[PDB]
Amino acid sequence: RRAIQEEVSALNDELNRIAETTSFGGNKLLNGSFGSKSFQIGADSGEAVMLSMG
Amino acid sequence: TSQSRGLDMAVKNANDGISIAQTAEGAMNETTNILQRMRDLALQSSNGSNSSSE
Repeated sequence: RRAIQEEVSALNDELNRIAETTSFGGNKLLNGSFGSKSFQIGADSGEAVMLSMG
Repeated sequence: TSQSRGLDMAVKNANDGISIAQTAEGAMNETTNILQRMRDLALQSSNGSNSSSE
């Protein structure tokens, strides 16, 4: 059980690293710092769409 | 004769007025191009993909 816990703990540390290090040109995504951002897909002002990923 | 000299003069003056309008409007032609360009950058900046540095 302890031997399995070693793998589980190592994989748990992996999930944390995945969230912390995943980035899009330096902009972190999965660590929760992205919050909500609006992507502008219109030919005039105020036609954006909000993306949120916790 | 006085009217004829005045009218021959008058088309010269109206040519000067046309020329000033042409010079002014040609200047605004590049102004319109500039404003359209800054609208491209303004629309691009509103995208959520951009970080602070962009």
